[PDB]
Amino acid sequence: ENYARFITAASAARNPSPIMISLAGGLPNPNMFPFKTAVITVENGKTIQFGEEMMKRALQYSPSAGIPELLSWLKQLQIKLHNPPTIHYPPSQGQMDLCVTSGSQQGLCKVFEMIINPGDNVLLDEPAYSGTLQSLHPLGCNIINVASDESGIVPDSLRDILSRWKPEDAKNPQKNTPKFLYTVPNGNNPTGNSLTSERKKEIYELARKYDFLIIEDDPYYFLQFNKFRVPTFLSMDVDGRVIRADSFSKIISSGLRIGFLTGPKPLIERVILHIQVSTLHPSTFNQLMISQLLHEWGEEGFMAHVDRVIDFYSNQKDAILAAADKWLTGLAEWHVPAAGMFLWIKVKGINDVKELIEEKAVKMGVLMLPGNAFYVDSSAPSPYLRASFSSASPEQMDVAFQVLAQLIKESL
Amino acid sequence: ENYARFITAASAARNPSPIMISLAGGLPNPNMFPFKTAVITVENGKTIQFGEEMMKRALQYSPSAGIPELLSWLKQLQIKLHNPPTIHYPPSQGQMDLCVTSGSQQGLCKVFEMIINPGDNVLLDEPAYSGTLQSLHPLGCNIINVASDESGIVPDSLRDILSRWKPEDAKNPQKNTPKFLYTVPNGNNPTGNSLTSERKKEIYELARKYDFLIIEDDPYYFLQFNKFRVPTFLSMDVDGRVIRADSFSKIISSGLRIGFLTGPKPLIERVILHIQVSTLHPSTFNQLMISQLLHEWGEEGFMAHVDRVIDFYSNQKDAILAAADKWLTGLAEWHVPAAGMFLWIKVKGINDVKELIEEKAVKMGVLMLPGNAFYVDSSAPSPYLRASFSSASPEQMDVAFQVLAQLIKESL
Ligand SMILES: Cc1ncc(COP(=O)(O)O)c(CNN2CCN(C3=C(F)CC4=C(O)C(C(=O)[O-])=CN5C4=C3OC[C@@H]5C)CC2)c1O
Ligand SMILES: Cc1ncc(COP(=O)(O)O)c(CNN2CCN(C3=C(F)CC4=C(O)C(C(=O)[O-])=CN5C4=C3OC[C@@H]5C)CC2)c1O
Repeated sequence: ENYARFITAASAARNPSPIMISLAGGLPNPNMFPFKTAVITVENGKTIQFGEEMMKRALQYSPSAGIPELLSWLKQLQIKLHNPPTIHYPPSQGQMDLCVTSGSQQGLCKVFEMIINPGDNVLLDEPAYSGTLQSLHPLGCNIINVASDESGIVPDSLRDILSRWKPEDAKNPQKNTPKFLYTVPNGNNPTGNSLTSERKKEIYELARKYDFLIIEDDPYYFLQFNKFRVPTFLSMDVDGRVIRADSFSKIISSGLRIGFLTGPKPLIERVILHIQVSTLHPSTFNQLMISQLLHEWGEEGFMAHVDRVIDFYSNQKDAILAAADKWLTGLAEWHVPAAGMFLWIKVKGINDVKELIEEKAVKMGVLMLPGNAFYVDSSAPSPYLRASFSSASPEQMDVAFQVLAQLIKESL
Repeated sequence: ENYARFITAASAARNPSPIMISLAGGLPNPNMFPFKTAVITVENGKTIQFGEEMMKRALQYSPSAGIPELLSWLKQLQIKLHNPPTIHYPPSQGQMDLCVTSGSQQGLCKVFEMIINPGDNVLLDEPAYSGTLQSLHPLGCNIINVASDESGIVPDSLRDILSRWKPEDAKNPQKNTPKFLYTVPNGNNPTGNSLTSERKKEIYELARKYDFLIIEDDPYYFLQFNKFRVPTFLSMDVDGRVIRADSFSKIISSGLRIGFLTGPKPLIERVILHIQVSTLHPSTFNQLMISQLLHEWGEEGFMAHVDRVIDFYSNQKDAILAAADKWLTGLAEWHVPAAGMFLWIKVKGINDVKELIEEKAVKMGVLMLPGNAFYVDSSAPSPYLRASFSSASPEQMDVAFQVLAQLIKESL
């Protein structure tokens, strides 16, 4: 717990800038900006108002890690939900820290870039989010698939993958033990599957034994259909080995590009220093919109909002499941998603569905997404389809599945 | 040209993503988003309204390269202002293209990352923007400093540096010829100096002869006090070797994080692929704000706005020079700024200004910035101070230079 062995020479080289009447600053005059006030309504909520001075702040440069009121609020959220062991540690031993990012993707991308040298080994479970595979591809790592099933990563397959390395080689710089394990523990995209609490503990003990980081990409954390959320990897992180990406895109707004990253201070500080020379900071304006909403909501309002969105997505899930039962019984296999917005469907008797969907189905005015995109080798044939239930009506799902069943029959 | 010479292994490896009733999409339902309408007022202009449908768009994911209306408007802007030779070249030659970025610093950071292998040579004039120095340092390039004066880079210094290679070394992959020249041609930060039209021609000829890219970082372009703007490198780009970064930060809003990158289509494509796996897209809400303003203003509003802001900063410039003349003529030297928001002051007495500006000027009442931050070797002593004239009244300035004027007189 220095973290040096985890990171690249470029990342380690990064330095903070060498930076009443102030003539020392580089702020444009915000009085020159054309936008003067703003009012944003909130459904059954307090309107967000930027008066004259607040608008000038919204339209001006702000701190790289995020605005202070949003960072304190998010720190208290993390403490209440996850009580990470790491809040009481010194900085060097991995004290809990946070930064607002321009979506959770930015956080992840910056973390991957911080850590990966050409040839490094990284573990994850395929099928995996494609934006992650596309981020990892040009970095030259070996991606090693860990087996999974309806309950996520199978600790026993991780265990036997890891048995090719020696635990004592972890801190040897000339031995290529894995740098991290990446997973989406709730509502994995594309499969819909979630990790159980017993599996998490087992995986955490492995990460400690072989001494690698866990990158917990958890954008569907607040979209769990049975409304009991099991402990996160961050909540059990006695070692300071977890970096966690949370997203507001699925519950508050995707277009505002605001997410946040939580983890060991030294690693968060590397990410912040990279952000500082790229985007500089997240939109000051969008941070304030969100900070205002959250502060006025408090616990009462936030819980109520997330309950309503969970209730919406589980009605949708019940609908797509009804439609799959009606049309696809005996033609395909699927598990009930625990969270998220996707159903993952294995078509029986066909080796690759990409012919059938990317071509035949679209003539019929319907498309779902073939599973090839979610593998490291997307050229391999895949019998799977991802179907989203975020938007389609009960009626649209029915026709969509009616059409798919037709195609599967004709193809056979 | 083909551009492969100037692109890293990692950047060349980037691929576009893989991925009518459609269940194929990964969009969250925007009806779940809590913000519902927005009203933004514009000084002496049309109030901007986001009604319920428009708000939904503003709060949702959008294209990586930028929203189509902002793109088409920006392209017509560049054509109108710079009429670049490359608009009708085939893609592989440098066909002009453009993408919106999350500030102009994101554009520059991604261009540097796309190009630099450790050990590469890049050319630039010091003192230079601290943010580009901080971005370049971790990439492990050799920064070769090119000499400059009140008219910017001196071509003859550039000619001498380039004499260490033969013109024919450029396409020889075994020779480490420079990848690019970086400069800020108008109101350099910190110096306030600008390039003349005559030097730009001589510099472009050297870039052609030794075949390197020019990166035109031009955030202060619309802030030219000499209310006739000098032709840009982009406007003379017969070879498709220029990448230009423009910013709305000084004229519209720094906190909204909206800038644009213009240059050869194959390089623009490499930058868009990198943004797809990091920020995904610039905030859709902030793009819509800007694009409504710009389309409502048209060209009469837009040039009327810049005229008004030039006039403001021009007055601030006169005020600060009048204050530098009144209290400083003798103790320090300075050039008159051609554009931007900074005055660069050489204090004549001492080797390092950090003595009397940090410990001794903070314990007075004024702040200026030690010139140390703007050199590759920021530890080396600097007699220079950067003073901004964006904000402070004639009043405050008068006192600020009064205080400084005394502080100088005590250490002599
Ligand atoms: C020559 C040159 N080239 C590119 C850019 C980048 O412009 P964008 O289009 O906005 O990406 C610039 C502009 N450089 N500015 C200099 C000023 N700088 C910062 C401030 F003015 C203020 C500031 C704060 O107040 C602050 C805080 O509240 O803690 C933090 N920071 C601030 C600045 O940058 C560092 C951090 C984020 C912004 C960039 C250019 O001149
Ligand atoms: C498992 C997992 N992990 C992290 C993230 C990161 O999300 P953040 O929003 O950064 O917090 C995700 C989310 N993945 N989504 C998948 C879907 N994808 C895009 C769309 F859904 C829709 C979309 C459009 O409609 C669109 C347009 O209208 O032009 C453009 N684009 C769209 C997507 O991305 C590509 C471009 C921007 C975004 C990320 C996750 O699942």
